[PDB]
Amino acid sequence: SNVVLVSGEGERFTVDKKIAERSLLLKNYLVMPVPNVRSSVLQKVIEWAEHHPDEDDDDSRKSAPVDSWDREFLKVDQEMLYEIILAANYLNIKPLLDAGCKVVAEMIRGRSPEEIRRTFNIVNDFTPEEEAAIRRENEWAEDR
Amino acid sequence: DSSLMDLPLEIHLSLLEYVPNELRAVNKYFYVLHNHSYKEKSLAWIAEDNYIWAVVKHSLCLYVKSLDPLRQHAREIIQETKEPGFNVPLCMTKYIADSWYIVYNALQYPGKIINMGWDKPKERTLMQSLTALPVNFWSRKKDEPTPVNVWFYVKNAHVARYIPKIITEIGICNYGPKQIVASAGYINELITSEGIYCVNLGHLPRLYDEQIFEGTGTTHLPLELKAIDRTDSDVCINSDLVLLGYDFIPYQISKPWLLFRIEPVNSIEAIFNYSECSFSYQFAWSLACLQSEEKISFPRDTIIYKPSKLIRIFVYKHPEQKQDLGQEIALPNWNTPYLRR
Amino acid sequence: QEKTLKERFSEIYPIHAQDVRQFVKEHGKTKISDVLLEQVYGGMRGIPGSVWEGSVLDPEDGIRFRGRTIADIQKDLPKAKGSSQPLPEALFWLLLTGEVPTQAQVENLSADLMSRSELPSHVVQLLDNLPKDLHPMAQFSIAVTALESESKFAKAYAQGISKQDYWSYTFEDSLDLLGKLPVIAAKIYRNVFKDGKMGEVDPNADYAKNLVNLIGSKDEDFVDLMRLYLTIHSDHEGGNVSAHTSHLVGSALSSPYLSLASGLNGLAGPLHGRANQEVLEWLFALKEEVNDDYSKDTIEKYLWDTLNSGRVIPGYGHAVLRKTDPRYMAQRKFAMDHFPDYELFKLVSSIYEVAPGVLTEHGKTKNPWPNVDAHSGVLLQYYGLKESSFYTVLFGVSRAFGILAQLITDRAIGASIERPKSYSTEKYKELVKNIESKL
Amino acid sequence: EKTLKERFSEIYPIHAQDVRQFVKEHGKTKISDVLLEQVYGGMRGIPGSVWEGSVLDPEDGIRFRGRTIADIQKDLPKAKGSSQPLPEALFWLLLTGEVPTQAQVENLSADLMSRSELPSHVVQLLDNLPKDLHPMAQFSIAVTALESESKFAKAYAQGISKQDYWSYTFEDSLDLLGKLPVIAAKIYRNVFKDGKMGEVDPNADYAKNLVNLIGSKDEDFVDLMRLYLTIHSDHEGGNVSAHTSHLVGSALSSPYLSLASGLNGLAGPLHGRANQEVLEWLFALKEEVNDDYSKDTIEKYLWDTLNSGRVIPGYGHAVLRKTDPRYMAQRKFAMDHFPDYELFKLVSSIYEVAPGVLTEHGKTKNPWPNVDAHSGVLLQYYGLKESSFYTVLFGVSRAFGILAQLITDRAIGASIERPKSYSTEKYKELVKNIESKL
Repeated sequence: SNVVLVSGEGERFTVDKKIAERSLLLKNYLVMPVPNVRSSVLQKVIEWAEHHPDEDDDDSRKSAPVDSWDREFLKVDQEMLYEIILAANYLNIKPLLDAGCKVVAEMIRGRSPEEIRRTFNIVNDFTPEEEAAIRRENEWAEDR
Repeated sequence: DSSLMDLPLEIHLSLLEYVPNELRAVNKYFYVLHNHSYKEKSLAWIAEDNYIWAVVKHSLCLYVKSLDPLRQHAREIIQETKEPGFNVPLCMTKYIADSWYIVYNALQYPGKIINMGWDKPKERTLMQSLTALPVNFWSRKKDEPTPVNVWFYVKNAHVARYIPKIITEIGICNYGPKQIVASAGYINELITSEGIYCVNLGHLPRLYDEQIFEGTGTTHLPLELKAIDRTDSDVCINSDLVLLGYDFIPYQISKPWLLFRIEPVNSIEAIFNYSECSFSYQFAWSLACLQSEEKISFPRDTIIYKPSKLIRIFVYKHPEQKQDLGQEIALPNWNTPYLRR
Repeated sequence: QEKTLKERFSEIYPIHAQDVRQFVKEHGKTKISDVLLEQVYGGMRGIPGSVWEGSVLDPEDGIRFRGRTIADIQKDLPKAKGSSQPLPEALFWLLLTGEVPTQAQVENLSADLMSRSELPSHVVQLLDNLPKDLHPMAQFSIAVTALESESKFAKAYAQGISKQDYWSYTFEDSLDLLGKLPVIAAKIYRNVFKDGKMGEVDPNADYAKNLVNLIGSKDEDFVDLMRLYLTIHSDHEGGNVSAHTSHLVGSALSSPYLSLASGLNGLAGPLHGRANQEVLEWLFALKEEVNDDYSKDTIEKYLWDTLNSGRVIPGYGHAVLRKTDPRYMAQRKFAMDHFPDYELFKLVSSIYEVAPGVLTEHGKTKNPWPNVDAHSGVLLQYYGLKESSFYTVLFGVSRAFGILAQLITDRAIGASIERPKSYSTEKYKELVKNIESKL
Repeated sequence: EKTLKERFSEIYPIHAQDVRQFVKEHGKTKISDVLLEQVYGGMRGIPGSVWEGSVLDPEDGIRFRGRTIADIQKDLPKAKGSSQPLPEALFWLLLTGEVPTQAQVENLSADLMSRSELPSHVVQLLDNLPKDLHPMAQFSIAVTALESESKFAKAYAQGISKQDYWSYTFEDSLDLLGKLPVIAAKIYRNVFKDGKMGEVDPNADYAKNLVNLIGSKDEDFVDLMRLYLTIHSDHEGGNVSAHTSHLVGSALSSPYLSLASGLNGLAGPLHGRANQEVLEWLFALKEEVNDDYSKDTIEKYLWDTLNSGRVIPGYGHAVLRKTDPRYMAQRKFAMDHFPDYELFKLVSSIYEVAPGVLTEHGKTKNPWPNVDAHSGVLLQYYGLKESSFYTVLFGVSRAFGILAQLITDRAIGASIERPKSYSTEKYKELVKNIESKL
């Protein structure tokens, strides 16, 4: 069987039933619109679903590695990575949602607070003393 | 263009599982969200109406308050708090509601134990005290081992040979059999000079079956410790070998070690935080009063900050592990809290 | 509640200690044997030089564990659910205490041993880097010795504990050691003969099941075989080299780790722990010569040729036991109930029907009957354990029960250091001359 | 000039014939009785070992092939410029019963050095063992790891004759002896130092290779080890370490497994650490007297120790009625090399009054010191202050006599040692029947 998915921009995407069933939102429908999801973003989602741990097994989900194919698949622009994550959240593609978050965490892990703000466009509302105290707290979490 | 803040709250909560320490230093939003996260962890573990919060509230606040010289500006990011009291709820208590990340870690691991007789037959009791032990310490030993480290002042390398003759006896207070944690007998031979030495006695053994405490709602147990002088000498009486205390800190997980030396110091406060020990001792004492009608065999001591860079010289356990003094000098202080969860 | 193994033994061992004291005080000067010069140069053959409580060899009924024959322990000892095989844990309880444990006591003991089964990181690293050409028995003894860092008796002796507390730390070391032996044995098997991948340990499985599962089999019939194999090989008096060596090293107050490792080295000797492998090589040589014709004629032909060539029939002929080893029959009953048409078993069975008569007609074998080693190799080969060099490791996994049981008993009763007297041939000449001169 | 293997090939058949005719003529002669208290008392007094290397003379101490410590101090070849007997020369004496020449000992030392390189897997083994694993355990593990190199085990698998066992046992023993100083020093550097081995002299002797690898060039230290590794080489075959190696070897295990088992026996607290018990007792005394070594105060300590019910370690023996010549040989070394050493001055002051106090006390039969009373002080003077390592040095020495008797056992085809065992119940029934017949 084949189901048709309509993007927010109006483009229709024919997709096998099972490949669409990777979304719990779709598998709970008892032509499907996917609003605020660009046509190019829904294309990447179907591509990921074609190529391919339960909920309440959060420890195994955090232990899960990032497939090498998913790593290069998510090696897109930062805007596309956001919208891929956002679309996986709306459609409840948790396996894709975890993969996208682990990649974002990989861009954050080990980086200075200033470098993360420049990469992700975050404003600093801390005072220089508040950052110094947080830095000491985070040192308590390290191996020494 | 876009920003990380444009993502939903559930995405932020997932990123906090992978990079909490990096995100909590980004902006006030993630710091407060990180603080709220450990509020949920703590209360889902120990409910707001549980007897633990009732008996540890003040001593726990004094422990967190002693950390203000290092983190007060970070704690005061959350302002809607009041001093602890009978009429101030838990989620509004100062030094707790603004410190859930530190409160949660302070309850998840056994605290240090200081020998209050450090500056005072065939067997003489050098020390007998308590600490609060999470009931599931054994079932989490892989990712979260529980070491037993002993602190000694050694007058010289020759009196160090009496270290194996001081016996460390551990067990649950008024429950179960008591066991002995010890190092190899010849670790003393690795001590070649005067100093304060931290000797690893291994890991905390299996003191009971955790399934016995399933369905009873027990989260902590009073861990009793007793240090016995069986040296058949006057090395402790002459203060040539002084027992400073114990901790359970996994120093340098990446580089296993047998002992390490710090320079002799004027004050035991450079090693032990008195407010932390007071919290752990009182926590364990209150637990022993509530969990057993049997009388505790020793008087209730009254334990009564100062973090400074103290260089440690390790005797490593792997023969291929070489010294790296530059790394040791650059590391953060080790006499600060160890946040592990 | 239900007494633990340590608690029950703590109640029993003072009685055995008092009984030994009054026994020696009342009859200590009684001469029980003489020492001939030929016996000193003959390896002390026939000289009483060991006090072993676990088992005694009945010349008529076979080996008796605390008076229980092989048939007795198959009836009295608890078993796993859905199994008719005795559990080796239950025999260790019998060897140490002299009493039969309940089904819950055995499952409690198996759980305690499984709790202690975790191998330290340095032992796992040690075995994973040893060469494959290093014999498995050497890797076995190395891993056991490597666990000396965890020894509670060694640390307690350095602390100066009382002599009356030696048994307690010996007991905890023995249980810590036994629980790790299947993990050590399986780790050697996976590294040397397989892909090195060993499973994790199931918390509710028993001693023999953990061994089979980590070796790589979930077959419950294989598990039933190890339950029988590890039971019948657990103990066999104290005169053998492996058992004697562990007592000797243990008498100098070495930990159970050093005592067993020394005993395993003695078991690694070709004149002690290779009887099973010699039978299997002689069977495969027989299997090729007859071209799978196990007829009574052809088997009788090969046996007479072998006996006429000067060689013996391996596994047949014992110096003391007068009838067929009940351990052999129990292994025969296992093959008949699981794989009766197995090609290698039909060969063993036809020899069992022909060899006793051939040896009786040759006239140079006093007791022409098979033993446990004549039947163990075929049972191992059926389930895939075709690597004969690993067979002595399995022997050690079983014999450690009887070894560590006697070691705990020696410490509880304050057994003496075994220090016999020695002489040179010249001094032995002088001693004999004076005896005959005064005779 | 003939090598050690060649002279033994000429002497070993003679010994085999003499043993065969000795048992054939006197085998049925009763030499002792077995009392029930003896089998329950660790076989005390029962003759249960044939050991040819050394016998304890009740008057003159240990005799290596009938030669005392005084005899071997003069007859044995030595290193150039040294008055100390080389341990390789005594090993030649233990195996052959004949004193070798200078060139024979020098060639034997060169052969051992050629067998001294450790296999790669043994080095990687010792370099990864944790330091809280006892050095004796690492010692027996390293020896066992050499089993893959066994020339006897491989020859036995191919199917050699029984008369050829000694040849492969000889080669395994010398390959093993050559690697013992390297293993012992590798353990010492890894556990107690930085893991760096000292520089190796190709023409170095056995004891010298041990000292240099430990990390010292002092020739007085090298001479101490030559003395130490000689006087500890053998002492009958009744002790646990020797008996274990013979017992395990009697089942035709290679010298590696036989020595490793003996080392585990030597690792026992009741066997291979009387050296360390003395050193702990001296330090406890040294703290009480506050370093007053006068006759009056030392005698008071010895009397207080004896009156309280304790013994004086190193003093007292059940057989030797004289002072051990191994003790005096170490005292002579001390007075010749460090007579003003504070620890030796304490040992001397005790030597000057303890025999008199113990005699006057009347509870010790032979109040005389042994080798274990003087061994630690010499090791302490050169930096070997870690007592846990002393048993390793004991094993580096005792392996000579252990492997000597092992080669002799395979040469004469010694039988496997299997005694008879009973339970306490069966011993009761045996006693009942014996006493009933009267």
